[PDB]
Amino acid sequence: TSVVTAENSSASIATAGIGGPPQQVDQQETWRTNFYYNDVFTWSVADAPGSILYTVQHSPQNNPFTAVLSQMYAGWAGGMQFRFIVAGSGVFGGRLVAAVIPPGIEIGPGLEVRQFPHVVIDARSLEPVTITMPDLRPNMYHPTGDPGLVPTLVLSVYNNLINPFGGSTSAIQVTVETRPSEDFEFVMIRAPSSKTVDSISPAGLLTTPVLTGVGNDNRWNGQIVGLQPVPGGFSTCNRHWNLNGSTYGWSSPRFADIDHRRGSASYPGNNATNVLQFWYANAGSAIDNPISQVAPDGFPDMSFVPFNGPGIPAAGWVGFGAIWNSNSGAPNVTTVQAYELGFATGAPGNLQPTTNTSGSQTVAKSIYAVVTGTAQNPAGLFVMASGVISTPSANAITYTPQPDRIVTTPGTPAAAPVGKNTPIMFASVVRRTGDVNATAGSANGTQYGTGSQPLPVTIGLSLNNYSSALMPGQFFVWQLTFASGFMEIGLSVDGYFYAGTGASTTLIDLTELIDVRPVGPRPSKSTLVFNLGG
Amino acid sequence: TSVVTAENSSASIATAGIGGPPQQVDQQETWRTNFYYNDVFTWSVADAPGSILYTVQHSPQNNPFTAVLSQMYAGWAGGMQFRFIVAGSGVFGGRLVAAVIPPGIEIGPGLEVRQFPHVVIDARSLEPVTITMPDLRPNMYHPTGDPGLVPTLVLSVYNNLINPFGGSTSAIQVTVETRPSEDFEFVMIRAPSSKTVDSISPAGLLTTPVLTGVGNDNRWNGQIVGLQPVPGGFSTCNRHWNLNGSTYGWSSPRFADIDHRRGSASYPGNNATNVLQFWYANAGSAIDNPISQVAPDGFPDMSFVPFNGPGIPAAGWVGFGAIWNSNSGAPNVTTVQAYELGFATGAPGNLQPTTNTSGSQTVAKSIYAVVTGTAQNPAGLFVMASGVISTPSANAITYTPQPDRIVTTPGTPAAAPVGKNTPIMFASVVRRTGDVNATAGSANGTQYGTGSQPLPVTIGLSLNNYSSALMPGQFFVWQLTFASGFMEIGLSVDGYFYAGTGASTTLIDLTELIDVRPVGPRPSKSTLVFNLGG
Repeated sequence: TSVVTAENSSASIATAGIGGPPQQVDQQETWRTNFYYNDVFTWSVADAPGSILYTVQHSPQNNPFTAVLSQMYAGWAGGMQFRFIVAGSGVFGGRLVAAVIPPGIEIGPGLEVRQFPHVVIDARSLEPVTITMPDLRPNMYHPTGDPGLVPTLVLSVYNNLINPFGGSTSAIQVTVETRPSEDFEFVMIRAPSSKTVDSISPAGLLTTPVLTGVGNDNRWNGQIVGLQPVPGGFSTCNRHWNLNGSTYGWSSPRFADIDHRRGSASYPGNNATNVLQFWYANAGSAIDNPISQVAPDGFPDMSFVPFNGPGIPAAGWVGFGAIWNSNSGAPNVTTVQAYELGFATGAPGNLQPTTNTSGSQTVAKSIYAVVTGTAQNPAGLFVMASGVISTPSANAITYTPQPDRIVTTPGTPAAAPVGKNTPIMFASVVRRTGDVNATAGSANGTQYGTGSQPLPVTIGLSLNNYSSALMPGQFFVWQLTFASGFMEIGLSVDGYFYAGTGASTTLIDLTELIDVRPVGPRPSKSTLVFNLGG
Repeated sequence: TSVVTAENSSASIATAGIGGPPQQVDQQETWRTNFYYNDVFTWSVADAPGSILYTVQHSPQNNPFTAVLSQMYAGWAGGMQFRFIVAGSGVFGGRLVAAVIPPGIEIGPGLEVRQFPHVVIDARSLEPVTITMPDLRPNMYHPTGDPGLVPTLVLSVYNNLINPFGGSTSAIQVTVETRPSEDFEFVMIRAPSSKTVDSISPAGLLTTPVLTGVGNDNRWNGQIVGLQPVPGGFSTCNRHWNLNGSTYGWSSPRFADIDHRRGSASYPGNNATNVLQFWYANAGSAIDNPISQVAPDGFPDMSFVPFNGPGIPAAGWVGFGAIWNSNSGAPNVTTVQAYELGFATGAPGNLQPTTNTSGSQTVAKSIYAVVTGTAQNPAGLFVMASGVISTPSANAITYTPQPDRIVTTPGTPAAAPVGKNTPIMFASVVRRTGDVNATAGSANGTQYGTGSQPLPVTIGLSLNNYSSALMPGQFFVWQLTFASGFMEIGLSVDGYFYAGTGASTTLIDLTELIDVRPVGPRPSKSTLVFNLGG
């Protein structure tokens, strides 16, 4: 064996004695004499010479075993060693440059790595290329939590990636490995309860049983079994939290209850027998909801469809409800029915669907006959937030809702396909009024309801702040595993999920899915893979 | 480490003592023990065995750190070391030869590098091939500024590049690296204010914010946001400077004012109310302009379009102007209107557009009604050089001007596509009379006005002389960077800009552009790349 020391090892060990004697300094330990996986990144053919693919700062989170030792040590010093293992192919060509940028030099487009002291990494190289990162520091050690100025390691393109075949494969994965150098050390042992990295890197909020087991949608309390790409984009803001500690709308993520107190009621016809109860209140009159005034908590964020007579409306959002009077309200016994809720204009006359929340008014009209109908000005609804979809006959209409049917509040970040990546919409099997036995078997296709993000994602995203956990212009990429395929799934700053399906509207089943993995953040110029079982 | 000395190192150091003791001679310095980037060049498949790809003279500008040390030292001696890193591919084949030509042998087609002492560089080689250049000199050192006879290093084709796939990829980038040898030294320290290389190599005149920020066109004071290729060529000579210290035409590059003093005026109709003022003066009567007599400074260099009646003319060059009499002129109050300027023949009768400046006469006819119209023989215009384009309705006509509409003076160097490279025309968003709210959004496509070269290029090209900064038969190539692509952009001896788009007329947006880089000059047989996001 041969462990490479750094160029500054004599003064790295000596000045780090201000932390006491060096700790975990034993060169026969086999967490120090082996390279271990750190990161992976995509070098595509569309990258110019001089473009930066991989930047990382000198830190003990670069090695999986010095990041385990870092929670019991309040300080570190010494260099590190990096290995680069190109997947590549013998038909691929182009080089890379890896160099150690000193502190005080910022990393970006004007940085010219090719005139630093560097190493050259070919795309078709067998033996991996090793660079050594010295610990060039203006301090004597780096305290864990406020390490100060550290060297950066930058992987630029020396010669751009050429593929003589043409299209198809246009990306090469490069695997970074990390091993401590001879002069690495920890100092000043601390209790492990003290922590520095508190983001849940944003990796822990989506694990493997979220997609092949427990976990649900933002529109129904239904198990996620599909993900369906949509070209052009869509917008959802009800229970869709961004990476920061805020959201744009009502409906905190819990399927408990929708309860409103004020709102007038009416019914058509001169006879108060076997009619449809139709209830309205304007947007912005919900004083009881502490988040937003525009809608009560749990109101469905689609457009109301205009229907009349005894015909069942196509698609929508129906759920069993009740009508209660005010002044310490007892709900009326003879008014319990299915009610369809949404947004409309011009009640109770000509009803039109609405796209913007401002200038609208919330509606709730029954789809079934009720023997009694009230017309009192103080009235309210009592519906549960779990709902189904009403259809005239069983069949299979479409995935609901459409991207255009969803109402957005003013000031919502829209999903936009960047590159070949397109947004996705997590589907779930839901029951319908035309066929309550919507088991996933024969007798036509079952109905699918699509939402934006999973509910464990929303729950783990509500509490914590991720203002610096993911740099803008990137999305965090998981590595989903299937039986005969695998996908990369993004998560941008707006909370939306991305996939590299391109212009296709085919539902992909997470039936054979096994495991998801953390990788890190990857920028938007890198296309997520679509190597599936097709 | 192992630093290779030269074959003449014992007599290189000894005779360089006429400059005093050797300076910067310390072999542990890490600017001496590492290879650094010097140049890159394209070896395509269309290159014969014996053709020269890369020639460079022995000089301290070959290394980025001995070129920084050269401004504080008036003399150098000793060899150099060159490394060659082929991008290549395992499917590519063919060799190269690198040899050190002695002084007194000129470099060209009759030079036969294969029988010099040489090294062979394969297209598919992993480890880079190192040659050493000794300092074979008839002097004792080379003074910086007049170095005298130096050896040349010539990269010829040993076997021509073969690609078994066919077309697509037909070029391989080879990267030259440079490191000083053991006997390199500087002598006779000088003040750094003395300089030798004063060309702004012609690299510094176009930086990155010229294309993604400040910077403008030769026809309008508008921000450059497009570049549009044109097959067949075009000609522009108004504010288009060549690499030498001259230009062919009027209009020094500044959008200040166009002011003429002499020229007759006329108006149609027997009633002097609500008419169009039409003004003419011949070409060559502008005594006030010190550059050229044929047009006043700021006159638009297109052909006038013939229009009559109340109809708005299609395209053109309109700008708000005024008419003033002579003899210490006070401009007339009741004549301020939009005026369209250009070149026509046969005023004031049958007006025809003109292609040649000689045999023409400049015209200026209003497009809007003016309540007063004069007919006095001494009269002049007062228009500002910033202008818009007049259109009948909003829409999107075409990019203006067309290549055929531009008037050329006799003796103008025409842009001609050489190889697959074609000339480009930098577009800019300009306002129009049919739609003044031409923001780059919805409501049809905005109008684009195309010019030849940027205005910082013209300003940095006017003052200095580049008679030897760029050898003829080449163009200087920048490396433009985008988000998902990159281009090479040429600049030939006529000042025109080139790109490898081929026969395509698609506008390429510099919205995602990030940075431009210097590379050097590349000859016209090398095709500029077109690896874009498509």
